[PDB]
Amino acid sequence: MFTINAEVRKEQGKGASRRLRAANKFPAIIYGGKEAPLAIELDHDKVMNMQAKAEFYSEVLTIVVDGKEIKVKAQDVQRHPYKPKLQHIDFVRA
Amino acid sequence: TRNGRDSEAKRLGVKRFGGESVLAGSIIVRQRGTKFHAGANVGCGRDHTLFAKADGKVKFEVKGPKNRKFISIEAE
Amino acid sequence: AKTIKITQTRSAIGRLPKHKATLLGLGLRRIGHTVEREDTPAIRGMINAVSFMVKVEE
Amino acid sequence: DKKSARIRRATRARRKLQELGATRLVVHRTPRHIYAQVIAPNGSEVLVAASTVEKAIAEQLKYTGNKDAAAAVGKAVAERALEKGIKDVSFDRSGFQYHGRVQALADAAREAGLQF
Amino acid sequence: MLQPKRTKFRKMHKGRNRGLAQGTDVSFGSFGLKAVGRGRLTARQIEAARRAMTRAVKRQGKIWIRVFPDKPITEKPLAVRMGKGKGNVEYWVALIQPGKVLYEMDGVPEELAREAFKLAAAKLPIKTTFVTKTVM
RNA sequence: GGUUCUCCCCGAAAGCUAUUUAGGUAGCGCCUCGUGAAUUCAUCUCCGGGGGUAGAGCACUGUUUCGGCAAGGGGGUCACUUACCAACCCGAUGCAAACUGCGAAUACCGGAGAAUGUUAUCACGGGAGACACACGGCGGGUGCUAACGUCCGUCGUGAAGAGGGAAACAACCCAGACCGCCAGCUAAGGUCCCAAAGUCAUGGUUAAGUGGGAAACGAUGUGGGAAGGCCCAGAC
RNA sequence: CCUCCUAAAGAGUAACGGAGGAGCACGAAGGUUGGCUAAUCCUGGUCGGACAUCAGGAGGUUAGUGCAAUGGCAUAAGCCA
RNA sequence: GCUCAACGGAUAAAAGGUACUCCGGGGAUAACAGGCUGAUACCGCCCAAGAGUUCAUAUCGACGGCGGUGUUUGGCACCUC
RNA sequence: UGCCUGGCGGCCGUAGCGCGGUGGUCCCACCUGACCCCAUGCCGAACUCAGAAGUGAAACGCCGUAGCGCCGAUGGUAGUGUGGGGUCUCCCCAUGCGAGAGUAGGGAACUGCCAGGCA
Ligand SMILES: [Mg+2]
Ligand SMILES: [Mg+2]
Ligand SMILES: [Mg+2]
Ligand SMILES: [Mg+2]
Ligand SMILES: [Zn+2]
Repeated sequence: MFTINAEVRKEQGKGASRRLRAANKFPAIIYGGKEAPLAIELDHDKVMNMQAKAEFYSEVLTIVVDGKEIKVKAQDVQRHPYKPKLQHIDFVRA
Repeated sequence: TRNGRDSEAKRLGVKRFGGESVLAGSIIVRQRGTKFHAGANVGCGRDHTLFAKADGKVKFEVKGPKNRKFISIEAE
Repeated sequence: AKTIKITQTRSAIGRLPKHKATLLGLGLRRIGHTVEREDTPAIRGMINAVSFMVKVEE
Repeated sequence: DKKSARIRRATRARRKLQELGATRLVVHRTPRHIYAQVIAPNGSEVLVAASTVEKAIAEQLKYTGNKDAAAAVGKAVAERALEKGIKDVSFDRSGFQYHGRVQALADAAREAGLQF
Repeated sequence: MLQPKRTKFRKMHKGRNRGLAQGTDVSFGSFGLKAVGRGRLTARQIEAARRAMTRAVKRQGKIWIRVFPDKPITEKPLAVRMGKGKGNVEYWVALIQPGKVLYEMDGVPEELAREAFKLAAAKLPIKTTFVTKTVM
């Protein structure tokens, strides 16, 4: 039911990761199944409002990226240490 | 309580690293216990000092079922 | 290899001894010394160490 | 345990011959039979093997394992060793005492002319 | 007063307060008090801030302390020259990093949690903020 | 305490060890000069290495919070139990220079290779000086995560370097002065005057002279961003 | 004079920095050969309990090593002849 | 055969006073003072259980927290022997 | 060449433990007997001798099972060399290298010589 707009990452490492967090973004990943893992960048303010409800961690998540709807599930979330922000969210294809 | 003593620091550690060609009789690693174990062409001294018994290069291996470290010498 | 050019930008006074030895291996002596070098990864690794203070022209 | 106490007893004598690079003669003792193998110093291959479960030896024996059988198979390994010529093998007692069939298999091979 | 009952050695070096915290999420209750700034919490500060909230959250619910000092600080007294060995142990401190959950509380309303954690933030020498338990 | 003419080239150290030694002196490192020596040494790339520090974790060595299960002990009993205290074990959660079931960055050691450098390297010989170091960045011990405080490691400058900038200000930043010229381009740093250069262009902020010293904490100051409640059955 | 940490993942590295310990013991506690495997806990039980000694089971070096501490030790460097 | 233990060990053999003092120095090292620093001291502020008949802030203020002045006791030995 | 078993290895937990099932012609294991060769710091348990009545129990070998141990990414985080900067007890930016823990998942080993049995 939850639809999240996403884009594929063009770089990797903590260098590109800190540049996204200074530009109202945060990286993520989508893994699981027989498919290869895909590097995913996400808008920070959009996910932060959605994660406040308990249905964001229980129900099946839908992600529209590159003209493709992949049904996933939230597996693990990394949060900022002291600010109420997000760092990295794990996704399992289910 | 009445502290302030320290001994002379004994010059331990690895003296001949891996890949180095050593002579027969040279000291590879000075040590107290068997941090390193004797292997191929390597003799163990009285104070557990591992020395060379043949001319060749130093080769470090981790063998045995107890996952212990060894020193071997391959022929150059 | 093909020829590139390395020109020193800043001085070598406040540098580390590794950065001073890097400029001696690159043959740089003063600011504005333009000299030709080859584009091997050994020379390119010397450029990567002092990239804050050299100018390179491919 | 019965078997594992035999293995840890021999282990000091096993790895000592590994440090010298010599060819060892191990023995396996059984209430039924007895074994003896000449092993290369790498330890992953043998060169001379002759036992009492082979029918060539058991025909001349009243019972498959005793002091008379260890004298027979001790010679039998030693005669096959002289045909190969390993010539100063080492003796591995393999966790047993040097009193009975282990001694009988060794002294029989000493009589044939092997250097141990 | 929160202090170790027995240590292997009496004294300890000064150390530093570098790095990030590891006490990120509340894992005992539903409400927490997370440190924002950087510094040290002495033994008196942890004891006083526990007394500061407990007055207003009367005897129901449950309060956890997620930290423990485990670090002594020695002092050299007045009119004493430098040297003569290290001084005597006076008080215990805790190395606190930005992001450490310090004080937790469960079984209280959310409006009551905002009051008591505000009353305990003044006793702490570093800035704090209010957090709430997020699942997973 | 003082040591008197000139010019050129190179150029320290304030460390270790030992000392009735601690402001002294000796050896060594470092300086100069001379002979001799291997392609020696330095830098980077790849290869061969050893790590247990930063971090992280709580299997171990210590510590600490909660819950569950509970031998035992106390009490009640005409063999059991109670509103009692509680080890070990199990789950969850921390902390530690003298904890490590884990683990870097680089640094260091060795080998090969190109480029570069006036042998920058080692051996030996002649002559030393020095062994009071300072501050700054970083890693620490100590001290109050006070000191233009002290003691180390490492790097830089000063010492032994002027010049430009930080108003002035050895140690900060830029930059190592062969000499002359009323040439130009620039570095850090600046462009309204003192005082050389934009009263430059564009998009904003601030109205306090903030800028142009200073914290916890307090406030319908204002700019920017996201999420809600109510309302053309007339909302505030 | 010795051990650990300070010591910043080689060595080296200070202070009236943090914790201890040594001026020996030993003819076996040495050498060699042959053997042997603890700590803790459960259950059982003439004297017998908290322990005297055992049996099996759980457990697999947390035991031990003439002593300070670290690094070692099962092939035992531990233990016995 | 040396606790030459001050242990790289000035003699086989060694305790004190000097305010009657003296010389050679030193701000390389103290006392007066400056300066650095602000633990302490002084002063101010934040949170507000409690005192104030009831009632925190009229007057006060615990447990704790953040600064200012350089003002006491100091710390340091940077100027001066 | 297959199946099964023994010996010595390579390797050192993706090779272990627990649970479930199974193997006796050969093999191995227990077992039988022991005055004796010898052995016990007491003891035929071990050691060791002489035998084969009995048996797949204990142990061992194999198969099956993901309760546990273990192996273990991708991405992200912590840290850091060099350079630069800030509100400089600390942290950020440029670039280089990349954790630990945890997750997805992998996993009931693999392999060499030789001997015996069966087909
Ligand atoms: Mg970076
Ligand atoms: Mg028997
Ligand atoms: Mg069975
Ligand atoms: Mg990992
Ligand atoms: Zn009032």
